[PDB]
Amino acid sequence: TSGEAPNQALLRILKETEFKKIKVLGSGAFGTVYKGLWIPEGEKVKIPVAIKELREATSPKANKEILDEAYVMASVDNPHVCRLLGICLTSTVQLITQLMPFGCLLDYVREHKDNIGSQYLLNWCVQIAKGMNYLEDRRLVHRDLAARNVLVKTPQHVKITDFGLAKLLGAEEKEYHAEGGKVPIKWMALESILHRIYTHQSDVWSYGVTVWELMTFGSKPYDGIPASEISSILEKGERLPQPPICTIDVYMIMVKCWMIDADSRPKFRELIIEFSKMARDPQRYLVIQGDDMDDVVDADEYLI
Ligand SMILES: COc1cc2ncnc3c2cc1OCCOCCOCCOc1ccc(Cl)cc1N3
Repeated sequence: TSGEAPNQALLRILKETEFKKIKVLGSGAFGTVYKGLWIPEGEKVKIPVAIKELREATSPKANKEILDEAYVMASVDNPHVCRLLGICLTSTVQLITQLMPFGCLLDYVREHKDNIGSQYLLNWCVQIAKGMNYLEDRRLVHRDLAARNVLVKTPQHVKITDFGLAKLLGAEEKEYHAEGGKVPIKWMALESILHRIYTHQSDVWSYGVTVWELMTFGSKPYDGIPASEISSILEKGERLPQPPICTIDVYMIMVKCWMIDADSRPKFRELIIEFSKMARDPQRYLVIQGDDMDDVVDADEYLI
């Protein structure tokens, strides 16, 4: 191959018979996420799943985006990345993925802030750095890393999801150039705002904002600031403030992800090392007051 490696991920087409929706987890304008049970026919297993369905197939552009997402989700495999189990084509395109029962990490930290200690926070930081580093290996720029897009399998185990903006860099490319469409401005590197240039180092900036979300127990970045005003305030030198529980050691890691020169920001592989060292003595780096279901198989244990 004159360039990249053949993507031999498998795309599993699942029968609608094989799974049963249980509850709505959430509805948007473009569709709904359900929780359900998948039961591969020949297997004596029931697998808890989230089922993400496009509301109405009457939007070829939409069907094209959700299939782009499924391509990406089908091609990743890492303990800290959400992988696609299969798709269902019935009338509405449905993505089937492993159910992450505690939901997204942003709502988790807001709901349980009075019971979240430094060990958890720094461990999450390690696990997200691991997921992102693995995506960097796969030459994949996420473009929407945020605490809303980290899911909670258990309080000890989180994974990166929402690959709807993710782009695959080529072997001869280093940057992605996008063209319109709503983008999460308050998580975007300055180069992404100004020139719509995206890089793994652009993702590192987003990682900085995501850590800041966690350390503030789900605070909104630049709360009350118009998204249009963000470009200018970031040029002037302004950054997110030091969260109360953060030592200078941790806040300085966050600030380095927000260096204007993108190459002098940390590598995800370095963020793994630094937070892992910190997670080894958590109270030195965060200061927090008070520190039939018989055939059910989690998806991480169903491997075909
Ligand atoms: C317990 O609540 C939930 C558990 C889930 N477990 C697995 N997957 C979920 C889940 C969604 C849940 O609540 C909906 C709110 O989510 C917050 C935003 O989500 C970002 C992206 O999420 C996805 C992206 C692609 C696919 Cl195929 C599926 C999901 N969603």
